[PDB]
Amino acid sequence: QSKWICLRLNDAIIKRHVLVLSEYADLKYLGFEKYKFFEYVIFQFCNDPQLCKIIENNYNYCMQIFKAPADDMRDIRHNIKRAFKTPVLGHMCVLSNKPPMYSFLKEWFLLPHYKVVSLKSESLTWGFPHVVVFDLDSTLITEEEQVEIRDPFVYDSLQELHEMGCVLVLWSYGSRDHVAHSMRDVDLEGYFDIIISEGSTVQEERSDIVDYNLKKRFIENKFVFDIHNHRSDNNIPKSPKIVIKYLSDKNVNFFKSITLVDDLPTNNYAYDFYVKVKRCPTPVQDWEHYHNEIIQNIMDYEQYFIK
Amino acid sequence: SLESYETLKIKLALSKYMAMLSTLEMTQPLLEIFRNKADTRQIAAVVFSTLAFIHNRFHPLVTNFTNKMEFVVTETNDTSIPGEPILFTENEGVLLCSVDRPSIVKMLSREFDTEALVNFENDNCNVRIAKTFGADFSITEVEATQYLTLLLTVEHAYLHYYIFKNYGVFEYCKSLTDHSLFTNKLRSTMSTKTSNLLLSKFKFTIEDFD
Repeated sequence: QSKWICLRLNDAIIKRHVLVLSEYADLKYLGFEKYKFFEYVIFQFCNDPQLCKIIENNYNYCMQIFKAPADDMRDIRHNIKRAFKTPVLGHMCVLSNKPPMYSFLKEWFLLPHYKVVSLKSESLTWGFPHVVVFDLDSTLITEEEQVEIRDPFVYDSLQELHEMGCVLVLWSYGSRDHVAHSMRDVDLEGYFDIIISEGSTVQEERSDIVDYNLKKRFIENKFVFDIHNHRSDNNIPKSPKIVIKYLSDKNVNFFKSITLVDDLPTNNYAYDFYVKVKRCPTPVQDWEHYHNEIIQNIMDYEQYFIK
Repeated sequence: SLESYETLKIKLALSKYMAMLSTLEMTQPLLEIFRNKADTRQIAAVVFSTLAFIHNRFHPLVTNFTNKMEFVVTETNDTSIPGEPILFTENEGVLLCSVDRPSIVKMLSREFDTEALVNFENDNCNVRIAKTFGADFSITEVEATQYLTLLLTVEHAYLHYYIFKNYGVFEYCKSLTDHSLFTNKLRSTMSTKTSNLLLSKFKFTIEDFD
């Protein structure tokens, strides 16, 4: 729980992006001209008032000051988007000069700064999208061996979601092999954007080919997720790290918000919204309230603050 | 790059050296000054001041320096030896140094190359044409090269002098016959500020072939 401060660059010669500082003097690692590549830069609030005073004397950029005891990724993003009246923001940069130990921010994408100039821009949407994450396990299937959609209304609602310019990401924790048969039974390849599998487990991520039968164009959902917590518990969170990774692999580079729809609250690590799926061995046809929830969650920022 | 700020620090120390003597008593470009006898004493004082700065940055822990020593300019091979255009001497208390100007003058003449060599730029509209849209100081790289060259030239001399002072004439001769002590030694007491010294920066070798 700390006070916090942020740079706002005068000329966003590169836009949307933000950086995080351990020292005000870290600027020396950045040196000449490199500063023009970042729109904002957060720093933990000065302990010495002279630092803040020198900041106040500096004219090279605008700045803001605030309290954020809420040491959370999404809450900090909310506060910054409030301060700078902006719906969408870029990635958070990092250097070999290791970041400050604000390691509660551990679970996120980390941008090796030099890539920033190398970054592409993407066709995939003409406007900045929202994103929604889904599962197979007990999720929107009926629970029997052969599954209906909980409503064909939902079936077509998935398609219409494209009208809003929002992204559909399914990561089955369930086993890889059966999902192909599942989609052959009911195909949403024309209805859904992104597919991932085998997330069920956390595994010892420490230092110590597919589509042979039918020409699917899928991939090894490679196990590249850290143990990340080095502790005795039982949790397999959905990983914003991996999600943003595959997004930028699809050149998806900016977004307004991300929501999770899942049967496990535990896996939600401060996702913007969570929809606990109702378990359903029969077609509940309840979707309209899910629709309402999602629509209002989207609408939150039409007032220019999520609340 | 992590290399980048080290390069910037090196450039910074360079310019920090340069400007002070580029303003104090600075009449004309180095070549113009050295071309002729014109104030041989000015050339002497310039070299002395350079040595003073070198002693400063090598041993800044104590800034004081004995200002008193003698200068000799000479013009003939009889008056000079290859490889050491600067030579320190001591005569019955008379600490003196000697230099052949023409050697160094000839030296500071071939710096005519250009660096069409390796990667830079990252040529991009974003790199350039993006800011083509939207939004007496006279110095040049060749002169900076010349001056850095002369500085590195004086480095050898200064190290020779320091050792001669600290170890006496015998080791002065010994080192002149064999600079192996120079061979691969950052190791020092911190008072040398050995990282300040430009031997640490870049490396060279010959291959004997055919």
